[PDB]
Amino acid sequence: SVKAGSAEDAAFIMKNASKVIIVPGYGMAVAQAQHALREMADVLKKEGVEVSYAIHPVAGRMPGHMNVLLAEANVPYDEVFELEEINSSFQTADVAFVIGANDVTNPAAKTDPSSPIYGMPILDVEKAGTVLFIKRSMASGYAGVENELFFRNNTMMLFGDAKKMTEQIVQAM
Amino acid sequence: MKIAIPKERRPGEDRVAISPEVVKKLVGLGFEVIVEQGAGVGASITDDALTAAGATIASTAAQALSQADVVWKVQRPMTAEEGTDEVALIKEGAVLMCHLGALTNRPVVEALTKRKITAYAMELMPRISRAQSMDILSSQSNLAGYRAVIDGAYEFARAFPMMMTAAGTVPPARVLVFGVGVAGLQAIATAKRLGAVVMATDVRAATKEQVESLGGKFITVDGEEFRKKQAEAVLKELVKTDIAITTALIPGKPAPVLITEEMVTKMKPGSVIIDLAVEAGGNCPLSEPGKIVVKHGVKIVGHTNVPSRVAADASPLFAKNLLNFLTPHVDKDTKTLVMKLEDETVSGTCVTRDGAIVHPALTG
Amino acid sequence: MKIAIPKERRPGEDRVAISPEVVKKLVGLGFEVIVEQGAGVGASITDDALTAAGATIASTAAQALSQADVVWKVQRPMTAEEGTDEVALIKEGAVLMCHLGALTNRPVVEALTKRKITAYAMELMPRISRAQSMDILSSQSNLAGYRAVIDGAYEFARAFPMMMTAAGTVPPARVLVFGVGVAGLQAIATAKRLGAVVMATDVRAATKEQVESLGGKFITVDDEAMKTAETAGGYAKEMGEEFRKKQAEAVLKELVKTDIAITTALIPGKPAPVLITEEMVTKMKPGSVIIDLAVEAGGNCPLSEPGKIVVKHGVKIVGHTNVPSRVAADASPLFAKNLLNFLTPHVDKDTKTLVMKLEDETVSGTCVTRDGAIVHPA
Ligand SMILES: NC(=O)C1C=CCN([C@@H]2O[C@H](COP(=O)(O)OP(=O)(O)OC[C@H]3O[C@@H](n4cnc5c(N)ncnc54)[C@H](OP(=O)(O)O)[C@@H]3O)[C@@H](O)[C@H]2O)C1
Ligand SMILES: NC(=O)c1ccc[n+]([C@@H]2O[C@H](COP(=O)([O-])OP(=O)(O)OC[C@H]3O[C@@H](n4cnc5c(N)ncnc54)[C@H](O)[C@@H]3O)[C@@H](O)[C@H]2O)c1
Repeated sequence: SVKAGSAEDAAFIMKNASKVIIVPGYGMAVAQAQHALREMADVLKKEGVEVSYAIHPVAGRMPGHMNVLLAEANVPYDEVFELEEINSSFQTADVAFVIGANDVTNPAAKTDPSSPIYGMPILDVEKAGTVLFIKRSMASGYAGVENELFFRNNTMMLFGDAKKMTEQIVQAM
Repeated sequence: MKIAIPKERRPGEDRVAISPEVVKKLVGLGFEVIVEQGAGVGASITDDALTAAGATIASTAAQALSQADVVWKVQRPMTAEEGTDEVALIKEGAVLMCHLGALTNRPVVEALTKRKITAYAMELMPRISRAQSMDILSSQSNLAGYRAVIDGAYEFARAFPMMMTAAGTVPPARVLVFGVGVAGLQAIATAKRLGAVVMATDVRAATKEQVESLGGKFITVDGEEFRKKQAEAVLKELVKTDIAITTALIPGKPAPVLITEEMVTKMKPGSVIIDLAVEAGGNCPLSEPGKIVVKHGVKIVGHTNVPSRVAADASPLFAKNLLNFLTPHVDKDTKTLVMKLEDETVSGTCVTRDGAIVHPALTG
Repeated sequence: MKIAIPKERRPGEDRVAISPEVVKKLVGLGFEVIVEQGAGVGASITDDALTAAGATIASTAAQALSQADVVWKVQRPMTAEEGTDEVALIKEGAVLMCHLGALTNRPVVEALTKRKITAYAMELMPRISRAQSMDILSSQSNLAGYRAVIDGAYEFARAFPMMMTAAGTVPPARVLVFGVGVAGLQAIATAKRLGAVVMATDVRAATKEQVESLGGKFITVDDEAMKTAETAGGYAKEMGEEFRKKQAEAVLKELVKTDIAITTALIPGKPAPVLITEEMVTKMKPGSVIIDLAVEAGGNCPLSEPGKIVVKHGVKIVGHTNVPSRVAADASPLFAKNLLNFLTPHVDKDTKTLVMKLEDETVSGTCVTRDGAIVHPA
């Protein structure tokens, strides 16, 4: 029941498009997709699109997981923001490029009291015009729960490896 | 209310359970925030910084704690059996929140119970998504992993990164991380970003992918049977290793021996071992608490209280864990603290309350 | 023909002027290599690795140097005045290559002169691009720059990198590096490797591009006067009191928010320039660290004291001596290869002798004394 898109279809959605928030997570680290991610960010930025990175406190599997890999890939600190700093901006962003994150975006954290993820603060990616998930399959994250964002109109599911997809997304630009 | 934060009096403890950021938040909750003078000096937090944030500076620990309804500190209070009766300074009926070490230290729990103090042991925080922000084990272990690499690099007589120069090339350092939990993962990240070749090993299966997600390589190509079997593919890499970092704990029990004396004989001279598990017996038998010992040409480093070697970053994070745990229970109106008993974070962490030991593991 | 390398007897000197690779090349050139027993222990080079490479082991320092036609040291040999006479151990008429420190140390020179010993002071290498391979200042100061950041990180009670965590954000350390030569450039790279935001400043104009290529942000001060800053040889000159105030004013904005200050600034034949006064360190944050690499040449910070960490005004001012010896196991193979690349062009094919080309500007600038006659224009 999911709108399953491809590298080509996902690419031009972000081309124009005025504002893009990159939301990286554990799958970005697993794939080592961070050099290819900053490449894409530079392709967006040079055309004139606003690019920023939204980092959840527990993105990845360790404190500062996304920070070290983005620092390796030379993304500058002035474009990287913490949850409480960046959560308002999703309303103004056209796309929420979710690369290997899932639990970090899941609105059951504030909706469903029965879930294990309930009461953890999350990034409000749903408030963006479109939500691009990159993720290999329909499997769960760390918490083991479904994301209701996967199968709602404004979302697009990109079934692939995060480095491979992002490299393939960079082709069409 | 009347929340107080004293200086840490235990030897080598430079952390404090407050920051200026958290002081501002506490007065916003409706607290008079009191803190002992000199408490944040080891954490590079001056008395003026706390005063500017809204805190009152008390001259002694007794004055700081006399009227306090809530007490925050990092390590457990000392008892009269240790020479300094710190629990006596705490007001009767008050709330204590700290790293108590409650399941290994029953005497402090007994002593707090005598004065009807309600004690919340922060190390027993339940492992749920909601309480990750309240988790002192993670916040303090993380910095200890970073430190391990800084200590290793300081003791090592070669540089971490590869350097191709006019006068020749010097190779990168080779790092082996035993145990890839919170500390081990940050040690992998810090070693790798400094230019070292980083290997790692762990008993748990999901760790292999975590090691690889930081650009490390996991050691495996192809009761007490962990120890005997593991060290064969590990020994191959350990012989090439410059800095070995051991971070493995078994909760409650002593630490597993991951490098024997036999194994350190087969290491090259000028190598260093950082044993972060030294307070629980060490992953290396040669390690000694608070000492750097040299044997077989190898430095075995066994610093105590590694988070306190990063006290100035450790203390703000600890104070935030305390604030994130505290904040949901302040009734905003009528200046009160009502710790909800349905709450898993309250029930899992509470050790004694109103003059009676509460925790299942500690009850008679 | 025979070559010898003793162990470094001076307090704290863990380096050595040899490696297994360099032994093999000397055997290829036609030298019998007699290293002293346990000379590479501080550099983590075993006697076995020297033996397998083709050296012989000698028990004492005197036995290693007894018949040696050429001797390689790191630091200058200790005289009878200093404590124990190494200069007498060396065979008369032999040739000596080391960081002799010729200009400051005149007693060691005349002692070598009186025994007909031909001394080659490696710090007096002419600054020419082909001689980068044989330049001891660059190889050692590069490792000192790396080590300054490790020293800084070790003395600092906070972490270097930015980390978003559940307990809150730990911000990145801010590093400021004063003087961007060989040591300062490596201090930028190593600080940036650890996730710090790195500022830097210098008097030379060409180093602004170098700072920005490493991801640092440069502090401009007097762009007009920075074009008349570098010499023909590539080293800095004394800028004066007016520029000092101009610089001190410009750097103040960033120094009050700086966590680690690494100072590397040197001027040949002069005391090191004062870049952080006592008024400036009182302005700094408590818990901050100053690494004074120029401490043995006066110091860029007056509060720094040789061989000690000084705590004042809430700030640690660190001033270790012999910073390359804190990286002795990397420093030593590179120091040995600096000497090999200096020596190699003068060994004959199948004569089995050494003829140091007197015509060569590399050779003339290095030589101090030869056959009992001080040739250097000092
Ligand atoms: N940071 C810390 O200190 C922590 C300490 C341990 C616990 N911890 C938890 O971890 C998750 C991390 O959230 P995130 O959204 O980053 O990741 P997840 O929501 O877990 O899942 C990310 C997805 O990335 C995908 N993933 C996994 N590998 C890939 C690759 N290679 N390429 C693309 N995507 C990948 C995978 O789905 P898939 O297997 O593709 O169907 C996952 O569902 C969160 O629940 C934290 O509480 C964090
Ligand atoms: N073989 C060669 O051609 C050779 C050898 C060595 C150095 N060099 C060149 O010389 C240059 C300097 O290298 P170095 O490491 O020997 O320099 P150095 O050790 O003499 O001094 C370090 C730096 O301090 C700076 N400095 C001096 N006074 C200052 C002040 N008042 N304020 C701020 N900065 C001040 C200098 O400009 C220099 O960059 C480099 O460009 C290097 O490439 C060339």
